[PDB]
Amino acid sequence: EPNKTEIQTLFKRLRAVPTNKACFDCGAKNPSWASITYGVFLCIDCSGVHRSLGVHLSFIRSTELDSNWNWFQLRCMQVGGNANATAFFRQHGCTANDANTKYNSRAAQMYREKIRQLGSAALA
Ligand SMILES: [Zn+2]
Repeated sequence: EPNKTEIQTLFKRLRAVPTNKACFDCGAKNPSWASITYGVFLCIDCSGVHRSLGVHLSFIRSTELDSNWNWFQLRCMQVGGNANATAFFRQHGCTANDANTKYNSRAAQMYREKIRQLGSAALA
């Protein structure tokens, strides 16, 4: 299972990507929360909004405070990222800002499948 240095080293790389420096939902700076489901970075407020969606629509974990990351979850973050998600969503007909509408979209459904596949494929 990944250790602290492995987790921290990886998120330093990922959060250094400029497109990962703005919350996926609201654009707020320096998002430190993740929805593993979509491989996206969220600000603390939006992390709370995602909690109301429920774990089957969005699985939330801190990239800073929480060290319960497994390799699959880390790889979802790596194969994902905010740029990839933003492109996929618009390209599959979803530019809704409202979280309930956005995460029940056909695009969100297709994307969580894509993330699982790519994340799985990313494992050694
Ligand atoms: Zn936000």
